[PDB]
Amino acid sequence: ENLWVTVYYGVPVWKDAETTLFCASDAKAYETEKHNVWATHACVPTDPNPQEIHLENVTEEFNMWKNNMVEQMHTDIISLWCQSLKPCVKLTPLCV
Amino acid sequence: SVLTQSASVSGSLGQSVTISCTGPNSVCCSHKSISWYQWPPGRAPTLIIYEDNERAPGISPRFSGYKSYWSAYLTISDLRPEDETTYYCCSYTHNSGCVFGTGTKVSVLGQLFPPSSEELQANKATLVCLISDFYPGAVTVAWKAGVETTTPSKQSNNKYAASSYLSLTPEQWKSHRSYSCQVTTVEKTVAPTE
Amino acid sequence: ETFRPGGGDMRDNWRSELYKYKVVKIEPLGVAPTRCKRRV
Amino acid sequence: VFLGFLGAAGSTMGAASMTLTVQARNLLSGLKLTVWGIKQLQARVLAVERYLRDQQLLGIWGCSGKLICCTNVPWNSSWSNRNLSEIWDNMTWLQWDKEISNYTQIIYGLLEESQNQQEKNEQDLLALD
Amino acid sequence: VFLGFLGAAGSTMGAASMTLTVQARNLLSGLKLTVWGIKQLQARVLAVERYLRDQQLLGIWGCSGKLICCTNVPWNSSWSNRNLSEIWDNMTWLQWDKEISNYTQIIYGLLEESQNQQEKNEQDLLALD
Amino acid sequence: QGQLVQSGAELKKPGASVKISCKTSGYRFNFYHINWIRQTAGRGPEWMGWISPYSGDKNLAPAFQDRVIMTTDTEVPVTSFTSTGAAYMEIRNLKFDDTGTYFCAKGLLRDGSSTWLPYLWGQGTLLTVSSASTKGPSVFPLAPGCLVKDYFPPVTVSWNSGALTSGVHTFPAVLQSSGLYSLSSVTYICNVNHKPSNTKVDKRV
Amino acid sequence: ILKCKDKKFNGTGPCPSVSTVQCTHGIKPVVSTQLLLNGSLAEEEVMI
Ligand SMILES: *[C@@H]1O[C@H](CO)[C@@H](O[C@@H]2O[C@H](CO)[C@@H](O[C@@H]3O[C@H](CO[C@H]4O[C@H](CO[C@H]5O[C@H](CO)[C@@H](O)[C@H](O)[C@@H]5O)[C@@H](O)[C@H](O[C@H]5O[C@H](CO)[C@@H](O)[C@H](O)[C@@H]5O)[C@@H]4O)[C@@H](O)[C@H](O[C@H]4O[C@H](CO)[C@@H](O)[C@H](O)[C@@H]4O)[C@@H]3O)[C@H](O)[C@H]2NC(C)=O)[C@H](O)[C@H]1NC(C)=O
Ligand SMILES: *[C@@H]1O[C@H](CO)[C@@H](O[C@@H]2O[C@H](CO)[C@@H](O[C@@H]3O[C@H](CO)[C@@H](O)[C@H](O)[C@@H]3O)[C@H](O)[C@H]2NC(C)=O)[C@H](O)[C@H]1NC(C)=O
Ligand SMILES: *[C@@H]1O[C@H](CO)[C@@H](O[C@@H]2O[C@H](CO)[C@@H](O[C@@H]3O[C@H](CO)[C@@H](O)[C@H](O)[C@@H]3O)[C@H](O)[C@H]2NC(C)=O)[C@H](O)[C@H]1NC(C)=O
Ligand SMILES: *[C@@H]1O[C@H](CO)[C@@H](O[C@@H]2O[C@H](CO)[C@@H](O[C@@H]3O[C@H](CO)[C@@H](O)[C@H](O)[C@@H]3O)[C@H](O)[C@H]2NC(C)=O)[C@H](O)[C@H]1NC(C)=O
Ligand SMILES: *[C@@H]1O[C@H](CO)[C@@H](O)[C@H](O)[C@H]1NC(C)=O
Ligand SMILES: *[C@@H]1O[C@H](CO)[C@@H](O)[C@H](O)[C@H]1NC(C)=O
Ligand SMILES: *[C@@H]1O[C@H](CO)[C@@H](O)[C@H](O)[C@H]1NC(C)=O
Repeated sequence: ENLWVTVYYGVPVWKDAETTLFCASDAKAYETEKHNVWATHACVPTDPNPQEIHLENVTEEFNMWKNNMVEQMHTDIISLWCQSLKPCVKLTPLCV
Repeated sequence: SVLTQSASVSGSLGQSVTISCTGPNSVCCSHKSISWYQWPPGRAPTLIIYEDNERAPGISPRFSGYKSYWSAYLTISDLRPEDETTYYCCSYTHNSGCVFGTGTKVSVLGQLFPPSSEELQANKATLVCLISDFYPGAVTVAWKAGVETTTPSKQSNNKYAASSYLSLTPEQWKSHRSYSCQVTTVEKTVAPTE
Repeated sequence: ETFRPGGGDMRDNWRSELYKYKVVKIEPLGVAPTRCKRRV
Repeated sequence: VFLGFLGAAGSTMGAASMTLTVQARNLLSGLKLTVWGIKQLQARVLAVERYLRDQQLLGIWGCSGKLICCTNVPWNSSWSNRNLSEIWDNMTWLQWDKEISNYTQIIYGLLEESQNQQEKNEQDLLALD
Repeated sequence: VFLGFLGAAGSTMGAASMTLTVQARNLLSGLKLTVWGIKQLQARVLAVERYLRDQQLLGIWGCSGKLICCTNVPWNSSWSNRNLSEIWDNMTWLQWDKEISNYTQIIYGLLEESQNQQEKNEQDLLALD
Repeated sequence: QGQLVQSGAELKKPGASVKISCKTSGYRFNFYHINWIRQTAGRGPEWMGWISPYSGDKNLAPAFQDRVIMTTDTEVPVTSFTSTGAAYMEIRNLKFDDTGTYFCAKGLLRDGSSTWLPYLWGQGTLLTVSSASTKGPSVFPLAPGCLVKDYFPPVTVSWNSGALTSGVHTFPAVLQSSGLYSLSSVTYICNVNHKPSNTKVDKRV
Repeated sequence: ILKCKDKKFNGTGPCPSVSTVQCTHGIKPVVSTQLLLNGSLAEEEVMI
């Protein structure tokens, strides 16, 4: 009846956090390019059979308005918009 | 009921008391689990022991249970004033339900209003002889020159109370000199002249 | 009350699809009690 | 059955103690000059840091078995005051960590001590023979 | 006590043999387009390389326990010619490594051999039953 | 850990049906069973059945197999680990042997052999099966509390809207030879509510 | 990445039916201002 601690490795324990997410697009997105795709240059091919596990008895609290994957997406899109026009022809000797 | 307990059992304060819980082989106690409940009349019951072994959450260690092959027992050590109540047992399993018992009363040993003026305009007259704060719960009420008397009920302070009423007519209000409520021995007497 | 189109901030354009998702880190270390001791 | 990754996240600790080899499986791993390369790389190293952070603790503790384990540290009642059949059949791992989050670091100190102490003690038994 | 990280760096090998779980604890882990990101990243990977370099040797040797360990390799006198109570009570780890730096690689060869040899030998005992 | 609250006491004539509700608060409604147990003053305490909200698993007794129907709503969460819900139980072939008190009860655990075992209970609803009709209470001030003389559906008694709670002694009623109950209790404002009659009366003493 | 599987969900609060996934569905980065285009339709009743 005297209890002892016992270590467990692999417990469904998570906490809300923010990391660097990456992209993923089909193999066809990498196909349709004459340097024409504005992003897919270095995107990971998506898993052919995505898997969605339903977590029964689980009730998690969401908050769309203070979610960070949005900030990552937008600032990344901004940076991609930027970077796609650096090596392109500059019209400085215009404005005549 | 098919599950039979001890009709009554007693014990003195600071002592122990065992309550039995027996029945046929189909209900007790081979391949069966036993649970106990503290059930105050008029209030919600409380789980004490579950799985004929293990005390409910928040229960003091003063209780203990034990199941044999034919019957189960609940030993309550160090009796308290608030333990004088009814204790039921149930026999159950994982699939089937509960079969309650007959009940065991545990005994811990070693321890007038006049009719209003609005009622006289109805008109009727009923005098109210209320009883409170007595132990043990066994009293007798007599009337002296519509008789009703309740049974002794345990209060929220571990004491007993009751109440007896007598209905009288308005003609007898100015025709009788006085009336008495005897309670065994105290006695209260009213003179109905306003 | 009258309602008029708005915008300006385009993060909304993404909140319209990232309203049903959220990120979580995994911390798989959990200790629990049980009447078990490893011998010496 | 195989409920999959994090299948038993809403289940009792006793029912989720069966699926510890699944959450451990998918815990490590299931390009020109760009910005996604680093986007994936810094995440691909954080994966390793988050894995070995756990593994070094699991190693400096008495149990490199990496599944389940018992320890010679008495469960200090002051931590929970709850019952064996009232947590393993009536509480979820998340809820449980929610209770014990306060004392987690303390427990880690005690495990590291007990383990270093056991190993130092076993060398003395091995040296006399 | 807890003298902290590298507390017993000037202490005798016997007194520093008590603080092996502390130096192992702080041995692994206690941002826009820039030059510091890589500055930290290449260091954050060198940490891992320097850790696993040790761990693979500790694994291919007989002892993945990661604290202290004994081995079935006779201490070849030619290496030191010093005494048990004259190193564990009269010499510091740094000084000791300063003596044995010459033969360290040799010893590693012998440990790898002894361990592979033991494991091959134990499979034959397990196969007859 | 939770809090079980039930609907009110009703007078329903035999034969007719009745539906008792049991609203919850303070825990995952779907994580534990809901048991229904009655107590009538002649047979004794009696279990009738239980239900599992998450799944929809029932198990009535052979006696109530043929005239009872349990129903369960859905769970509205409040936090990640608590919610609110409600459970109903409908009786149909009302007999005189169906008068007394009726309690809903919370399960104990989630797995094992004692998962449905009633642990936490409600306040219990008083059901009265009689062909006699409802009569409201005739409250009277007591010459130096209040006096409930004639009623018949169970009486509540507060003070100054529930302010003067200390020193209050309410006593049980008495069963007259007419079937009526009568109890007594002792800015003075005793609030006597009588929901079966749908009458709330506040009296000054 | 946890994905709420509730048909009527205003984005804030507990989600009764949650599932998990590794990568979200195909989210096209459409740049508009007043009207959202080629987006994900709601389920049953329109969503606010
Ligand atoms: C999600 O969350 C919830 C909450 O945490 C959690 O739910 C719990 O899960 C456990 C495990 O499944 C449940 O506990 C079990 O309950 C069993 C009781 O049901 C049995 O008996 C029922 C009635 O039997 C009577 O009537 C039938 C005919 O009606 C008759 O044959 C019988 O003789 C008897 O008269 C019956 O309804 C029920 O049927 C269900 O299950 C069968 C298969 O098992 C299925 O075919 C049916 O369709 C129906 O789904 C079942 O037959 C109980 O028996 C069981 O006991 C086992 O364990 C003990 C050890 O303790 C063993 O000794 C014993 O032999 C049994 O093996 C166990 O107690 C619990 O009630 C759930 N609900 C809660 C906690 O609220 C979920 O699991 C979570 N899920 C996930 C994925 O996370
Ligand atoms: C982990 O430890 C912390 C203390 O280090 C615990 O925090 C304490 O929690 C209690 C509630 O259990 C707080 O009491 C609160 O008081 C306010 C004041 O009115 C009241 O409004 C709240 O309703 C609550 O009763 C207490 O203040 C708080 N301690 C501090 C310093 O803030 C925490 O509960 C522990 N975690 C767990 C899971 O037990
Ligand atoms: C590790 O092994 C090396 C040999 O591979 C050892 O180096 C040798 O050390 C001795 C001193 O102990 C050197 O002798 C020196 O001779 C010069 C010549 O006059 C003299 O001036 C010095 O005072 C010293 O006596 C020897 O030359 C040197 N070997 C070589 C090839 O240079 C080394 O000592 C070993 N390490 C330890 C900790 O023992
Ligand atoms: C404009 O909106 C319409 C919506 O009806 C788009 O056509 C519909 O596209 C959706 C997917 O975007 C189709 O739903 C999918 O159908 C598969 C069929 O197996 C199902 O398994 C998936 O779960 C998913 O629900 C839907 O069938 C399709 N409607 C028809 C009549 O074919 C259309 O593509 C949109 N145009 C754009 C965005 O330019
Ligand atoms: C846990 O339950 C056991 C039943 O064996 C009981 O003896 C003990 O007092 C309980 N512990 C607590 C903290 O309630
Ligand atoms: C563990 O419980 C004991 C009870 O004897 C208490 O004195 C002690 O402070 C607790 N230890 C810690 C580290 O919390
Ligand atoms: C170990 O000492 C022996 C003495 O018998 C010597 O012959 C041998 O060379 C030494 N081994 C090595 C590898 O230095």
